[PDB]
Amino acid sequence: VSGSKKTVVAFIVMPAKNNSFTVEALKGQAEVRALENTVHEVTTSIGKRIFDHAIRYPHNGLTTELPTDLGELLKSSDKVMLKRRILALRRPEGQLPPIVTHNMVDDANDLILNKIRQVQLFNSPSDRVKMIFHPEFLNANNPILGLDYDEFVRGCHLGVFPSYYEPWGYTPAECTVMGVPSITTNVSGFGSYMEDLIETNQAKDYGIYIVDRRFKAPDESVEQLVDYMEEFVKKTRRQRIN
Amino acid sequence: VSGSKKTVVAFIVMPAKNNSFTVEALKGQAEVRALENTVHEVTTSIGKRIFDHAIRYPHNGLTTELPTDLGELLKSSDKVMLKRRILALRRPEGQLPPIVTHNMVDDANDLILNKIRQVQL
Amino acid sequence: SRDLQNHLLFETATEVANRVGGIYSVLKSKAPITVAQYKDHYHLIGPLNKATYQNEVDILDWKKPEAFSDEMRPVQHALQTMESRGVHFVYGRWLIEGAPKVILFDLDSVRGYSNEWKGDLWSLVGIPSPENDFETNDAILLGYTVAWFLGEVAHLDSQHAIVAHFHEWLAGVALPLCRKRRIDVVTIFTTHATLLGRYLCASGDFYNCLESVDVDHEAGRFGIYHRYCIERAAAHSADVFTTVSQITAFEAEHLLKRKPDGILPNGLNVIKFQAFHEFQNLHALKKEKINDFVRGHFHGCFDFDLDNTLYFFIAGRYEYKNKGADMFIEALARLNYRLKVSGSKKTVVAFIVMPAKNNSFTVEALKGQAEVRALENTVHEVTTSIGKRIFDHAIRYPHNGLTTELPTDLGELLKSSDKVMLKRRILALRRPEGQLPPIVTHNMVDDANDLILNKIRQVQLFNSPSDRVKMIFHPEFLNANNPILGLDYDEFVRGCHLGVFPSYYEPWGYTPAECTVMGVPSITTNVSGFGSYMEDLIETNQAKDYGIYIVDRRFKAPDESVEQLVDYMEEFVKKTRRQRINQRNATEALSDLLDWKRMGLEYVKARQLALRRGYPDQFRELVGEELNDSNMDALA
Ligand SMILES: O=c1ccn([C@@H]2O[C@H](COP(=O)(O)O)[C@@H](O)[C@H]2O)c(=O)[nH]1
Ligand SMILES: O=c1ccn([C@@H]2O[C@H](COP(=O)(O)O)[C@@H](O)[C@H]2O)c(=O)[nH]1
Ligand SMILES: O=P(O)(O)OC[C@H]1O[C@H](O)[C@H](O)[C@@H](O)[C@@H]1O
Ligand SMILES: [Ba+2]
Ligand SMILES: [Ba+2]
Repeated sequence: VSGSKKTVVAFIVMPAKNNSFTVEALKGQAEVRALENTVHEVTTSIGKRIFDHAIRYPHNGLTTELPTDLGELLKSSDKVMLKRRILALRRPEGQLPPIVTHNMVDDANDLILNKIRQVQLFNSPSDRVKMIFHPEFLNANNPILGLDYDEFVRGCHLGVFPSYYEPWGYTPAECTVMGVPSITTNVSGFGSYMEDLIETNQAKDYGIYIVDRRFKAPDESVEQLVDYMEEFVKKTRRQRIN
Repeated sequence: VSGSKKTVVAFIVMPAKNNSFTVEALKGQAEVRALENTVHEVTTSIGKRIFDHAIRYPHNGLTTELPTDLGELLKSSDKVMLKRRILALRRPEGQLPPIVTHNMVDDANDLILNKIRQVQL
Repeated sequence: SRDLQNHLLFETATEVANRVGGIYSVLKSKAPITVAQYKDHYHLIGPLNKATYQNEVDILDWKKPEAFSDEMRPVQHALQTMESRGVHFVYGRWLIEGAPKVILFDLDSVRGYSNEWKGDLWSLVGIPSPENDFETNDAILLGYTVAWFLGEVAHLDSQHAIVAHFHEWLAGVALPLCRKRRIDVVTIFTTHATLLGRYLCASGDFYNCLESVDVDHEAGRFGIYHRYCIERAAAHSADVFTTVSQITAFEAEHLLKRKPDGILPNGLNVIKFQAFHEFQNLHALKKEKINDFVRGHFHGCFDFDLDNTLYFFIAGRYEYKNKGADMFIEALARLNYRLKVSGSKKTVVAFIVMPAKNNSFTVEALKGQAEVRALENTVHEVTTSIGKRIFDHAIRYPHNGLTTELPTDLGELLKSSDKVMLKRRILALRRPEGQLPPIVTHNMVDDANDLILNKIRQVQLFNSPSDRVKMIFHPEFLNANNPILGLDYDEFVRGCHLGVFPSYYEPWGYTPAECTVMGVPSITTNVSGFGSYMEDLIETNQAKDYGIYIVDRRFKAPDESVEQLVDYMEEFVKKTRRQRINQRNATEALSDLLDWKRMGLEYVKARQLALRRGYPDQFRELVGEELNDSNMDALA
């Protein structure tokens, strides 16, 4: 609606019975690797040629200090192999970037997945919000995403843990310690404790977003949460950092 | 005379009383390295740019699979560096490259030099 | 009659399309901030540099009807009025950020009028002019051409109120001509130094007795009377009179005999970062390169640990006394004793970057960095063999009788070949018995007579292993094209820890100012332009926590100044990394105060107090009343 150019990848890290990773997410990553490797070879070839031109100038009728036409740097067998890499990257007609990383055991009756489909966030070029459900605890040995949970946390921009029953919740707290801003509910123990210690409108400048899940309807809550989420998506880099 | 395009570089490795390498020769090799290195910083940016184009095509309106204008790959901050490198390499007006890599002790009497000098190589 | 709101601005100095001094860079960085306000109401004026202007100036067609708008037509007519006299001049734009619009008068197309004007000044003001002085002649020619210009515009344009800013005694010839000819513009004069101030400091006690010096006797003593006259006139003839700093403002009152209305401090075009803390990361990176250099320079004499070494620099024009190298080298010799006495575990490399007559780097320097490269390469070759071997052990375990997960014994990873080449490498580093890491990186034209090398010798700093203070003198401006320390000056400064500029005559000095902007702490003096300005904005014990150390060179014996400087250096050395980091963040905060985006409001207060004295009523009409007259700070 607002015509925003931002995007939001949104991750779900929760353990669910599974048979390890999908051959799609594994093959995918491997194919992106092959491309980088190839880009390295091709930039090495460029380097030789850039460098040679640079050394030989002005001699042998070179008129410019630098190459000016990309055909001097990029060649036949270069473009040939590079395209092969782009080819093996492209996915089947109208096939769309999954919402699971793993082969679920009971994908049919899975609440998270069933909810996503019900909301129809299937990751389409037009969707400004993407969904990736990782049904496994994060460990830096996992072949598609080699991060330990906490490392990942450091990497993310915002932590959304809109709880109903959560007597403390280390999750939003850990998050706060790694200096990541979080959305938590006033019915979560942590959220409760933080709601008290600072005035509520202030706590938004401290990345502590408390949603009212108590003195508000289960559809006023959801709106307050989007009021938060969308406020965050408005912030600049300068603002995100500070 | 035969208008050959070939070249012979001819070494003479024979000990003689010297004062180590000339500041020349030494500068020489260092300036060529600053180029070598910079050209690697650059190729690396280019690497990013090729990779990004290659990753997203056909989307965002990339009609060619690979970049086509050199300009898509080479920013002026790149150019400006490589241009500085190339200036550092430029010999003074009319100074040809040296017949010797050392400060000789008795340069004016050296049998070999005086001989190269005589045949004007 | 004339509108003070929509008003024009005309800035004039010598240093316009040509770099002739410190003035050049002030105007250059200021354009961005001024053009953003005036847009095309702002015009700069200077002499046409026949040689180098072809590069600097974006030459434009001033004849077009599009070349201006409607309200900016008075210029169009007044420019052709000069072409209707045969006066050649180049118009267009300066190829710098903010793209300011320039009028650069060719003084060749006005040369014949000299003998008429040279006498005219001798009768109108009373200024003698020996014509051997290529420079005073070129100043008069400018003064008059500019007056002949500004007079013809104040007549043509009657809507805008016109303001004329003049920088230095060279471009201030036209200022008494704005008084006696009584043109209807407002004039400001800014002097960046005093002609007397320079010459008096060349031999000598300046700051204690310039209250009691005969202004007329000294100018004739140095043969700089004919020059001093144009400066003296210019200071009084102008509505507003200003220097760049407090300490200069004080000396201009006694040597140019008039109190300044205020201060126009030298701001900078501060480059800013998305991340505030990028400057911290930047340091990290640059320091790594200084290290790279330092290893090369102490090769085979490497006893100290870098992760516990503090770079210190001095830098700028070679003016041994004025810049205070003498105090820097003295103090350093002292600090070295202290550190030895106090049994400190720290070291201090102290660079000195001042251009001197040299025949380029020494074979030593080169070989040094050449060898450290070869080591580095061989090391790298060795570690991939190791890598091959660690990896294989990793992937084989527990098979083939590997009891441990990883290798346990180095002999598994290092082989004979690896050990041999490494050892050969280290031998290349190792230096002749009792040779010491040099105090200099270049072959000097006159090493015996060099002042800096004398001093370093006299205090016996030779980078002996037992000295806590080492000294390197790089007698040449930095530059990323360097073989040995390939950095641009600014990149160096970031990478440092403490700039140390104990000046004795410095009207301003951007050297410590740039320093702070990059987030590096600096020692300076209460007699420095910037130094005095800084002891003004902060309480002194407060200022130390902002990385600004001010040495009193004004109410103290030179020896005590020296001792106080040692103190600051000692105070700093003792800091922990946490503390050093914090204080660097602190000093960066100060950055904004030295920005044109703030030092530039002072050029606003100076401009409006010129629009206060020139048309005293129309301003009293516009604001509602008249405000205090005798100050720049009293007006706003
Ligand atoms: O991939 C993960 C995700 C979470 N946790 C940890 O497991 C706990 C689960 O959160 P909760 O169920 O206690 O809220 C948290 O404290 C968090 O630190 C992990 O070790 N790995
Ligand atoms: O290696 C250097 C040292 C200084 N400077 C610059 O030259 C000027 C000399 O200092 P000063 O004499 O103007 O104080 C300073 O503005 C400084 O930025 C350089 O460009 N390179
Ligand atoms: O040079 P020093 O004062 O020891 O500063 C050392 C510090 O430099 C910067 O702040 C870097 O970002 C830090 O990683 C490093 O610890
Ligand atoms: Ba305006
Ligand atoms: Ba004060």
